[PDB]
Amino acid sequence: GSHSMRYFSTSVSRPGRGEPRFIAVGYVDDTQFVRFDSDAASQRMEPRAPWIEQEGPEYWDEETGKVKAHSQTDRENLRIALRYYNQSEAGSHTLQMMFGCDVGSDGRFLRGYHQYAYDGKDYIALKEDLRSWTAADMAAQITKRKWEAAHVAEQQRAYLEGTCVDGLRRYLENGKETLQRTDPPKTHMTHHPISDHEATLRCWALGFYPAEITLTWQRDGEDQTQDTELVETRPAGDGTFQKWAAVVVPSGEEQRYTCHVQHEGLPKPLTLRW
Amino acid sequence: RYPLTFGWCF
Amino acid sequence: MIQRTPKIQVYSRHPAENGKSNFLNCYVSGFHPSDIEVDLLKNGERIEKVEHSDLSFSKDWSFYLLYYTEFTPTEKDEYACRVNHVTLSQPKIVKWDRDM
Repeated sequence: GSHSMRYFSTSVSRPGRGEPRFIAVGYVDDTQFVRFDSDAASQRMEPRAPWIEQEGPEYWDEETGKVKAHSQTDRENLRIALRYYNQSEAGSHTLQMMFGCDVGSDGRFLRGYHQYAYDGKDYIALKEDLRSWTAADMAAQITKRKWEAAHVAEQQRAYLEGTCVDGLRRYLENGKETLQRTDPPKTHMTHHPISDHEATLRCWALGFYPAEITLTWQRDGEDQTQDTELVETRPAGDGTFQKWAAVVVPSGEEQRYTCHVQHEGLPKPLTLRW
Repeated sequence: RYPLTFGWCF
Repeated sequence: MIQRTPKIQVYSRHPAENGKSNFLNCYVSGFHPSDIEVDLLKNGERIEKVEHSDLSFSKDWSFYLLYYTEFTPTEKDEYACRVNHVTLSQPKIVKWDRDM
């Protein structure tokens, strides 16, 4: 199926506590493979997946330089942002960045991303056509004009459709026996009386990969959306993921409710009934 | 491969 | 600014059964800002050796973090996750419910 490479970086200013903290991580699909941390001693891009170890010293040299360079420019961008928003240098602020590309089954390019967020909200982003920018506000528009003048978009576009998809293609091959993997969820149901006339039905999905999944409750064959509780998908820590959906039901009416599970690793969607 | 971020000046 | 409260889940990697080795997880997501403290507690006391993942975020820009430690569940031992964040007037302590 399709695949993605993504880089996430977070810069956090610490007034009266030294330089801003910079943390970058790299993902192929739902598997992390590298990290960088400006507060760590190594001061290098570190491997966080087995299949990336097989990269030579050059790779680690190049990647380390790029991510270190980026930390310094986002460091400065935090300064520049204070100016644009007329904010004091006594407060702490955040600069987030996502970058990456998507490829189909045939390894062909599908989509590219280059996005920034200041204090948790959109700042500037490269549109889907990778030709123009989306400025979120008055401040980001200043940057947008700069990036237009400096032709940043054409540079990033080429990199996304080229270097990125080529890098993604290589990573997949190297992480073949691990990234082409598709683990179906093990499902089960729990049941607990909330009181003398009500019980909780909780639908479980465990040990699946990738993380993408859909858990749905129906009552008498009809989606029971509003009344449901649905937790965020969570990492088990072993490379697989977990999730559950719960409904509060009248005691003795358990059989009316059905849980429906959709996942890439499943031949057909599952149905669970207590 | 980490992007080239030189021109990402705000 | 706009702040977002962490969503806290405490759980074992595998379905817990006494005597059998396992991993204790506390997963905090959907929060902002990113600076946050997360500790695992065994019968009220802070576990000293707890590891965590590298800071990362979702599509909506909200951060997520996994804290974990190896442990062997017993009938008597109680566990909880203490999350300290600016959106919380006092640290949120969520108990581990092994059979939910």
